[PDB]
Amino acid sequence: NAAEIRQQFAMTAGSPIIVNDKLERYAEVRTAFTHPTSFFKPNYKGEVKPWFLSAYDEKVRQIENGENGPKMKAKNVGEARAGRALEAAGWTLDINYGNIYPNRFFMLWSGETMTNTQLWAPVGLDRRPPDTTDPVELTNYVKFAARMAGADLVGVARLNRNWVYSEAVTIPADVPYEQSLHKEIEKPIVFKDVPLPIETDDELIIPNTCENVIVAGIAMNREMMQTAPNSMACATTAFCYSRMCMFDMWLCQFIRYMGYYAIPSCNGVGQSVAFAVEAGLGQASRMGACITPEFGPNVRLTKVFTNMPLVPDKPIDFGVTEFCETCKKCARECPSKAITEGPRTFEGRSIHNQSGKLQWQNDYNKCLGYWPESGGYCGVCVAVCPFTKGNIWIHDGVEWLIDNTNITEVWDGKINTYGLDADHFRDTVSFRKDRV
Amino acid sequence: KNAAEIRQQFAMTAGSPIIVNDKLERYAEVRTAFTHPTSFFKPNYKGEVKPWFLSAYDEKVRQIENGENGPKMKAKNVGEARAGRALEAAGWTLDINYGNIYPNRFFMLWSGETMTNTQLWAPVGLDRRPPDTTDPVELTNYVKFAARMAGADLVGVARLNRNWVYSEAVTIPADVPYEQSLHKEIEKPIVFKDVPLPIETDDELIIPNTCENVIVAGIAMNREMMQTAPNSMACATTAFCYSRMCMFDMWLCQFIRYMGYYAIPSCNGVGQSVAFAVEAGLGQASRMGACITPEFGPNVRLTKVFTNMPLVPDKPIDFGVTEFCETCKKCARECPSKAITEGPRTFEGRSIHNQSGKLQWQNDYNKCLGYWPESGGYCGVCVAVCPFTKGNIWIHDGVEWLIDNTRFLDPLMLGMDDALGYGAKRNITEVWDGKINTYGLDADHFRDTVSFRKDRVK
Ligand code: SF4
Ligand code: SF4
Ligand code: SF4
Ligand code: SF4
Repeated sequence: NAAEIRQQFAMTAGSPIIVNDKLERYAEVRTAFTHPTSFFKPNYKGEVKPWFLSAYDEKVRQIENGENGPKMKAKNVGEARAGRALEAAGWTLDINYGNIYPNRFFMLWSGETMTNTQLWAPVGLDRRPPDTTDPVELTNYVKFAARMAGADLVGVARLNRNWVYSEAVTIPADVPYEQSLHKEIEKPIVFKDVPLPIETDDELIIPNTCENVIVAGIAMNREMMQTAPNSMACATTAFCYSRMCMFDMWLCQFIRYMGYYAIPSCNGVGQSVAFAVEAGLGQASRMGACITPEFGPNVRLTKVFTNMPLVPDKPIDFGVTEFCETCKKCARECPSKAITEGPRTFEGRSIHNQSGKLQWQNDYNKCLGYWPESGGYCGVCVAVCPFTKGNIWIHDGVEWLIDNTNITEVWDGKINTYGLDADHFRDTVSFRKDRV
Repeated sequence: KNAAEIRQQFAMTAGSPIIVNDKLERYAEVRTAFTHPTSFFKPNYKGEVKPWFLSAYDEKVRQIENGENGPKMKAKNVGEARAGRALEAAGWTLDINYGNIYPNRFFMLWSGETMTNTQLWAPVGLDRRPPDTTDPVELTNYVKFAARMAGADLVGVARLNRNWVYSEAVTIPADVPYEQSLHKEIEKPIVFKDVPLPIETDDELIIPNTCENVIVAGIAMNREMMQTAPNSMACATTAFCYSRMCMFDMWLCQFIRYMGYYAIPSCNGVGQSVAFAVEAGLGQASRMGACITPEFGPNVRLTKVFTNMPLVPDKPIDFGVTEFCETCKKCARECPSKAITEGPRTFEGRSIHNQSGKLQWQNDYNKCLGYWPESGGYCGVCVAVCPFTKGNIWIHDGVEWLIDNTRFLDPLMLGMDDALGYGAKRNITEVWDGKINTYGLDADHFRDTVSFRKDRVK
């Protein structure tokens, strides 16, 4: 069982991320998705375009010649398009691959204008002062709410401001969706003595009272992900981004209706993996993702920031670091050779990494480069990780221990609600005991 | 227990199992208790006549200030009472005015053209590309797979029966913004014409004659929370599943469109969900009026998508519900408003809220809605006490599967269930402190809804 596993590998209170003096907050524009030097990539006819447009070309090409991925032939043209139809559908509740613009579209920093809030205004739940201030009872309430909202994993940590972007990528408040990509701007994220989260024309302002972050893990489908870098892997990625959006909205509304404020984020606002590691969901790995006991790295992350008093969870150490030191599988299988085979350092490999923190240093410009080549979001590194396999935790009597030992059949094979697997769904059952 | 085995075993021959007569006409959505003049208004606890959801609101606030989780049922404290109502209100985030019934508005868009997702993906042109698949058998496997991805616990296909489609829908005019929606609801006919795509005009909502099929989805509610009916945690699992309903429809409509066909979302709108669910083989109609399923009983919500995509209809199911309801009267006896009849099925509606012309148990739904502002929720006691909800019902004698009527008949088993139900209403704290899992699903029964190709299409 998983509950015993997490208590068994609990650490003493603190932050597991080692930093030095050179650490500064990271500007979101530096990511490979947004940075000028990485944002444009050639398509297969050599034309230089935004990476996802170049990726769209490869998708249309593959469909036309009956492929499910880079020279992976499909059963027929029918199958090939059905995979991309599912992929595209999955993104229904996500803006521009990630929902990163703060206080725009689904990611509103206040609930006041939402249709839900207006409907319930007579009850006045979002104006009534909180009836609970006890962090223990609130931690239980909000974690129960989080599971209702579709989190497979959830944890709580104090907000480490090092991981919050210095400046967010966003769009001007009067720019309609259709013009968004053309008019992306940078906007500073600052902390001040104010009662509520507020956006000026100059700044995104988070109250100094914003003590806590709630991190959620949203499980991807194992069988679909292991078809990486082909289209079914893109499809499970896509559906979970929409599940991410649902989670943030659901949870923010709960937190507001309890009498607090809440800031959603999805892929924006801050660095997810760092928050997740500090909140005890898992450990950082060679590939760069947060690896969890339940799903390995085959899980998506999202985060909510709030002033609601809560109990920080303890970080976890179940041997990921030492195992990644020996295992080189993701690095060896990476089609673009983006993942380092060397040790951890404090020095960023390029503009895309945040310097001043001990991590494995990877070339994310090389990773992005492969996506127009394969016409997707790859995910081979996730697919091949031993932790992603599902039947790897064994009990030797005393302790719990880690035993350190096709698209058509996916469409024709096992599936269940939201792509969850009933063979392992017991691992994420929760009682109050494991909530606080 | 094998759910696939069971559904296989109780499969019928093709043909709508809802039996009707000559006086059956299509039904005006405004006739429901939620909307109609005669039932729409209810007195709050101070005598004041208000719209029912506003009277309910009043009872909610009263319960919070008094530390109550339900009517005359005390919470642990004021904080717990508020938390239950916060969870309820939050759950509704992706739903418009309790049901998303206005067709072609907000989330229920009949075309995908204006959606941010469709615009982002426009260069791939999946919505403009004609289908690469026309074979109904493969399309059935593809769409049920996506439906499961989209959050359905149950999915079935039926040919569309227009008898169950609302003659006129309750909606708002297009130029009206949400903030005024409640104060500007109109009626608007739904017609079937020879047109290529589903379109709305100033006067009509038009569904193409090519619209051949309806896909029906079952969305499972939480057992523990429903057992607290009529208190707040039962409201919460209801609320949350409505948002799940909404996102199912959007996900699935987009998939169908990107496959080269059109799709019409509905949630609680457009047509009668229970009728489609029965014809699509999700379950059987019951005394209380719900569709009862082998996996969840009536503790499940329904939504539906209408589409021209070629599909293999499912066989209807008969696993004995009718015969069981004919002798069991538990919901009728436990219903706080006496809305549910203890009588036999007729073709005659008891009031304007019923559709005359089809054989069913006739209940008085104005009575039902009447209890909602009293308890300050959406009740659901009928669903909570139905033995089909108890999930310990299936048994294999030796040759075949069957329902264990020990649960419907044995006084000891009934005496227990009444005791556990009595405690459940008063044990909200224990729900908060107790078992939960993703989307409120339960891992002990989650295998019941595993699916392979052989059980999606035949
Ligand atoms: S996503 Fe693909 S290209 Fe990027 S690091 Fe992983 S394996 Fe390499
Ligand atoms: S594949 Fe091996 S080295 Fe890479 S992240 Fe997984 S365990 Fe670590
Ligand atoms: S409680 Fe009894 S009569 Fe009512 S729906 Fe359930 S089985 Fe039928
Ligand atoms: S919801 Fe409550 S009042 Fe309405 S029919 Fe069911 S038991 Fe009776």
